[PDB]
Amino acid sequence: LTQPASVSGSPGQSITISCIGTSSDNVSWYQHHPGKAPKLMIYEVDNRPSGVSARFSGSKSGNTASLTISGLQAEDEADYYCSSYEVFGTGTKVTVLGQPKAAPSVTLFPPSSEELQANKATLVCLISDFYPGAVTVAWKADSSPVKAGVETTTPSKQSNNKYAASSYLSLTPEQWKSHRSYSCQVTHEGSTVEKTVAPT
Amino acid sequence: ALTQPASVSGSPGQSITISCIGTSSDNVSWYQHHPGKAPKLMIYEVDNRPSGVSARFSGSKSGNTASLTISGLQAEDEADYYCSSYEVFGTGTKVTVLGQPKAAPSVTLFPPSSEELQANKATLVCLISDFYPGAVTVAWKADSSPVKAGVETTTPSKQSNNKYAASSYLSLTPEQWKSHRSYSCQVTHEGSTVEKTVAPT
Amino acid sequence: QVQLVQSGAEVKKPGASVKVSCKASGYTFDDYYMHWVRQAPGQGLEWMGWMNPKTGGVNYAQRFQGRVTMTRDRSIDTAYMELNSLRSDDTAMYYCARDYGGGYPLDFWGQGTLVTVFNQIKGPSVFPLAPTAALGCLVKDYFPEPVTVSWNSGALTSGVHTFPAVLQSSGLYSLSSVVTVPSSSLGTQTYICNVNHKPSNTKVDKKVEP
Amino acid sequence: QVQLVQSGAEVKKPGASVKVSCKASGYTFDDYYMHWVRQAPGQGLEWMGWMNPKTGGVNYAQRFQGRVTMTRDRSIDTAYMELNSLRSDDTAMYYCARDYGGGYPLDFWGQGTLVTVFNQIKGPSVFPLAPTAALGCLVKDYFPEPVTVSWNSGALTSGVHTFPAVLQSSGLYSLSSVVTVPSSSLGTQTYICNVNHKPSNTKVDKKVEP
Repeated sequence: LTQPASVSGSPGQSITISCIGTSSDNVSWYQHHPGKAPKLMIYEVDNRPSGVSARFSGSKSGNTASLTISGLQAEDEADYYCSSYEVFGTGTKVTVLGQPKAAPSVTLFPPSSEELQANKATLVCLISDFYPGAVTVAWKADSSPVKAGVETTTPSKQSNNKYAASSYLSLTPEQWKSHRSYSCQVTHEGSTVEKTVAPT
Repeated sequence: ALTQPASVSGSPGQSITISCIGTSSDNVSWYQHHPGKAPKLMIYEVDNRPSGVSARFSGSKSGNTASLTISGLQAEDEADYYCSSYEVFGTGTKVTVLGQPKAAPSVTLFPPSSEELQANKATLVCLISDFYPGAVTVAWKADSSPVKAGVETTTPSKQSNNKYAASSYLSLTPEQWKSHRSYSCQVTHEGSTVEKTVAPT
Repeated sequence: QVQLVQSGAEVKKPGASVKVSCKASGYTFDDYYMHWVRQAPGQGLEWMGWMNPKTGGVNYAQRFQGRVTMTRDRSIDTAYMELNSLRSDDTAMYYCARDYGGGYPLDFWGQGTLVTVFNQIKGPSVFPLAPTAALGCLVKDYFPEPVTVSWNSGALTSGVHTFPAVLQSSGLYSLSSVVTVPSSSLGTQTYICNVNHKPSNTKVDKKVEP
Repeated sequence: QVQLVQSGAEVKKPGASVKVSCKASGYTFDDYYMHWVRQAPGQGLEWMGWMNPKTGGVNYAQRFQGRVTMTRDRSIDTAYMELNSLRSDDTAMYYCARDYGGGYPLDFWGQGTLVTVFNQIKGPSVFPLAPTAALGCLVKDYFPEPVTVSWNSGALTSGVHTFPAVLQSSGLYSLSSVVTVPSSSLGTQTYICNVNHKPSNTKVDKKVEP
């Protein structure tokens, strides 16, 4: 089956998902939020399971089935697969655009006492629960920006449709105790959040 | 810790300047590094120029911050530029020159080899090279109907000739290789599409 | 309420076997088929097969026949999916969903199990790429980086382009190197590609001919 | 004309030693210092040290002392740089560069060499993360994916978030897993993280305490 790679819209855009190459009758749709098993959305062509929203409605045009969502709610974003008999579609990356922005949460850990007992010192700066997935991480040692030995992962989806990312700073034990504080600054949609730790 | 901008963009005659924050007075050196070849010094101390270097490159210091001014961005002067105050260098700046001659891609397609077919495996290799800029779309078709599963395309990367190359692989079982009539690799680049078709001869 | 509880996440070496449980509650386990559907590492869903719990008969997809063993234990109302000799492609999410009849309203999908098949140190499977013309070699299914390619023991260095490797879905790497030679020397001089993969201590030579 | 030619590119196993040659031409090899500089994978230039060729005196960076030894052979006007116990970080571009007089004006850089250090199977280093309060465990420098972290042998499942791993410049993976617990049980109940890395066959239990 042939499906669009991704569709884009906003709350109220009401994008319709195409399903090309399907035979007559017996067409089903599935909504798959990452981290949980997919749920049935359309029984056959236009039918709906009990307990599902009437906002999801299906239709058929003889050779191509389609799914219409009356309003793109902030909850309803996932990969959608239409299945004819025992084969599904390519998978539609249905993304939203009008969603409220969520400020990130930053937690910073100084290098552990055990790690320092092995000539290793790493700072772990964990970022979570931010939308959309685009954050800039900058490390500062007593105000001086530091770039050597910084590894920040690309943001990834969580189980609650928000994003998470982790930033690490590899340091020697000598330069950890020399400075008075190390700071993890993360900027998200123009608003920056900052956490600092010290050798204590 | 000498701080440099992550990247700078321009065009012929743009005359962009590279900033070197945090440098001390005097003894500021600039190096131009084309990847794959050794970096070459451009500025000795703030503003001095080695013999044989272009006057197009000139350095300056605005009190505490060093800078590298280029009079006109030639389509050749693309490289990573580092500033060193004594032994430690800067972050490095990705200089990118724009309006560079666009080049049509060259595509070669190989059918699954006889040895690989005798291993119940079938791979089609679509190798693309010598195109500028590095923005291409690779589509696999089987008898005119596109195929998406079992396709892995690498991102375009710089070559030794400042052009871009990418490679695409289609994985199939032997049965579907022989059953179909022809598999084709179609790569689109700046509004023009180039196609290469192979078949089970 | 109808629930389908699956086993825990499992990590297996290549070649090992994995059995995934799917215990059904809240409905008559005999009256509905049990399908098994993958998710692939970042790709779309992929149907494996279905099993009749009432009769024991099974139906598999063409690409999984001879590899997946679907069986059920009706005493405790559970369905099992067994994958034999896991390859690097087999790392995916596995779901069990119930169905009935010729139609496919897969109502409940359980929870899912993450089967991860870690990549192993594997040498490349060098193949020839038969053909101003261009011939080369295919460097397939090697892990990890890097691989060194030379032609004619380094005697040939003109018009050689070794493309960067591609990271496939399996997590392995595939690379290709080609050489451009005049079309008049195909039947005169041979061509040998030497591929080195030090991590697996693999050194292989292949002859490329039209 | 002044020319500096370096050795060929080499790929090495971790723990091995690599010696990069640097032959000087067009000038008196004794009258100028020979510095050695890295480039790192995707990172910036890094100063390793310098060696006086006339006398043999060597100065090394504080991060390379005890690992790097720079010798020279005045009979053929060549310099050498050797790295012992290569780590996964050591894959980089190594340049030999000539110093014009004292201080630090650099003149020539030769060509550079690629010393690739491939990744091997390594067990993770698990360290605690001391502290409504949040505490976790750091899983650093393991290869390859995946790792499995369970708190209190699977008894603690609430408030557990294991962030996805990060591919470091060396090529190894690092991961973190934190749990959220009431602040009134910090000095009350132990929190143990059970880390499993089946590829390296490594099972480690670590105690997280303030």
